[PDB]
Amino acid sequence: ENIYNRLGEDLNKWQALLVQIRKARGTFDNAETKKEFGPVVIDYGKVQS
Amino acid sequence: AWTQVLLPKIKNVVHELRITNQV
Repeated sequence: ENIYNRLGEDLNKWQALLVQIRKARGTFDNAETKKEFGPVVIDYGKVQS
Repeated sequence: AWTQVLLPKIKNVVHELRITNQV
């Protein structure tokens, strides 16, 4: 409801935020489960599903 | 011989099924 009130009657209703939410899907929804970066590896395995 | 092998060294072809944006 906070989101609804903040973006009450945007371009149509939001018409922008939903677009970046699709872009916000990055670093997520990918076959990769653990982000490697050199000797530091972070595994988003438990949180993935 | 290759045909009956299909049914001669043969490479193993692989492909996967995945889902993205719930597709």
